[PDB]
Amino acid sequence: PIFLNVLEAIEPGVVCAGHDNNQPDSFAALLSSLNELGERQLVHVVKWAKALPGFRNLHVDDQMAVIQYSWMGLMVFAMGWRSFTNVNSAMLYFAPDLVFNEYRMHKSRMYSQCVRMRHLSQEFGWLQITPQEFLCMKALLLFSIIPVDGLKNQKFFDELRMNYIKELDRIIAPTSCSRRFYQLTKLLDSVQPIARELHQFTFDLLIKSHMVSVDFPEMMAEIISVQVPKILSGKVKPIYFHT
Amino acid sequence: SSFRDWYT
Ligand SMILES: C[C@]12CCC(=O)C[C@@H]1CC[C@@H]1[C@@H]2CC[C@]2(C)[C@@H](O)CC[C@@H]12
Repeated sequence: PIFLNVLEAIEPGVVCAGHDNNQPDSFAALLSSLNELGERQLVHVVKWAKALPGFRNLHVDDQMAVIQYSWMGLMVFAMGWRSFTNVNSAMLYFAPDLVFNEYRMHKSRMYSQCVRMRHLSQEFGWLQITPQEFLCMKALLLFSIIPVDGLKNQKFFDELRMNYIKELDRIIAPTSCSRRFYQLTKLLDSVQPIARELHQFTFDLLIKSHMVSVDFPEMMAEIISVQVPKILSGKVKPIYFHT
Repeated sequence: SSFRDWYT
């Protein structure tokens, strides 16, 4: 199954957040540490993406574009998985040195969102998702948000996407092998409104970040200020399986 | 952009 080989091979490892657990759980520290993590996990997302099958066939601006649009969802999906596998979904396994219990969920002022992410995590258990399914689904997520008028080379993108769908089809490869497809497509859809809420939250946060002493690393601030607003303003949209 | 230059 050459495609799995790749996905299993290139899957990024553990990434620590750099969080000082000796300090108390302030809003500023939890959030500056999550911003750091984000910047760290983006390095790995980039390296991973470049090594995906067919990915470097996309025009290079498209390449950068889809990474910058889809990092949240990708990162949230992978964090849901880690939480499922390491803490059976009581808490949120952001990094081994940044595990959110409920207190941290409240202190982050993103309790609401963290509730939605914990559901996502539970669903990994609820649905008995295999590692191979996770991987194929996670890759699809890279190809699940685009400009509404399209990318420079949109035809190559649609083809690639098609192909990642068939792979998820294949790893599922006729009443379960169909109702299953319904379920995972459903689960993938569910990532989008959660990422939507985090985009809104982080963008709001970056705007008021001098007022609250929250540090945003360089590329995170660029992406939040240039790219995220295209999603928030409706210029860039998720692609859903189901309407 | 800083991303445009890291990625290339
Ligand atoms: C993607 C990250 C960081 C990586 C991860 O495992 C998931 C997590 C989801 C919440 C994001 C966070 C990056 C920092 C953000 C964007 C904060 O600014 C607000 C919401 C945070």
